[PDB]
Amino acid sequence: DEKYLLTPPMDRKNDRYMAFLLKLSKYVETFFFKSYALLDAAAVENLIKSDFE
Amino acid sequence: MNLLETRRSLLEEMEIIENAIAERIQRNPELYYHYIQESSKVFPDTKLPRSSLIAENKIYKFKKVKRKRKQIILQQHEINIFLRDYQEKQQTFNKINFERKLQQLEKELKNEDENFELDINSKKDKYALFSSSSDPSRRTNILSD
Amino acid sequence: RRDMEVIKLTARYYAKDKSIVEQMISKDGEARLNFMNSSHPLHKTFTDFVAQYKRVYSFTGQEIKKSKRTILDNCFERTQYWEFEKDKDREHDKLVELCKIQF
Amino acid sequence: IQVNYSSEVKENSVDSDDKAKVPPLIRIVSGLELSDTKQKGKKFLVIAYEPFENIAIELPPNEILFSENNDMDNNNDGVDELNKKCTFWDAISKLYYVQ
Repeated sequence: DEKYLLTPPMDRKNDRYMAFLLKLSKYVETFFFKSYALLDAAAVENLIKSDFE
Repeated sequence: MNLLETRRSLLEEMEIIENAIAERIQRNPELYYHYIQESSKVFPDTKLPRSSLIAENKIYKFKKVKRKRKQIILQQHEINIFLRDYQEKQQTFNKINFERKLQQLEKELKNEDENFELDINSKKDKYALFSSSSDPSRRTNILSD
Repeated sequence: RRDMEVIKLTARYYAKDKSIVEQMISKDGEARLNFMNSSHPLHKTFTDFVAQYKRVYSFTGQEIKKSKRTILDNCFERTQYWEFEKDKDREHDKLVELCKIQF
Repeated sequence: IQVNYSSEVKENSVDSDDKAKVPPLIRIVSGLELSDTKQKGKKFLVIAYEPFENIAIELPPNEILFSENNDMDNNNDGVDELNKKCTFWDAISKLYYVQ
């Protein structure tokens, strides 16, 4: 919950890095919902968004 | 168009779909179990079945044959589209929900008397439209029509 | 299609009043509605349709707000109810046996 | 063949589930054996039902309609391959069809 934030592979303000992280994130998410069709995708999305805010 | 008939057909189709994905969950409980387990770690409240059931791949008394991953996932995506259909129908339904007229219509029902044709395709084409193995001649493809 | 339509129509009206059909039968006098008597086989299916329509009258003014989770749970419970009675499909070879004996 | 049976005329006195569920039965008999034993040399498609009297139909042709795996080999022998293979018993109307 803290490592990716306080012990970053690269500087979190680096361009290449942020772009990469974007692409990867997208991949992981699509993979997640892809591998578990039966769970309500919208529910999960909203849950995460509200946790974020 | 009498809305009663439309809403009826809707509730009926919904019933058909529930019955289909229920038959599926029946033949291979893993379909639900798998799903539910994951759900467990996303929405903590979710109640999950007895571990024994999960392992023995049984829902009540009968332990069902274990299926391979590709099929489990397949049927899960199929059930996915089914649930999509269901959600749609439920929606339209929510948005949709004398004697002289009785004889009035019964009179027009006399129209085209010479219609020689057997009609066994309303519940059969639907029941069939959503059942196991609906593609091949008999038994080749688990996917529904 | 004709039979279906008349069954479903007389079922539509029969679902609201039950008095319009009992009047129609005495007014017209047609062998068309012969399914009204429990004698005519189709009558049974009739009893179905009406019930169904009677059901649509149940939650008129009420929406169904079932979610994905719930629908799944429901289907899983429906499959468990069908697995509850699995010791009743083992009686049919008997008749065959009788036939063999008599033949 | 289309064999018709009683119209609830006499079957109103016997309804004690005694083979009442048993449908009519057909068998191919050789004329080599008869109560009189005079002439013979042909087959008969005998049809029988408990109360009513037996019935026969001569089959000079050595083979007709003797098909080859009509259905997909399902095994409820009933009485024999002949009966399941090619008979229908409209029990609601009491009409026995055989072909």
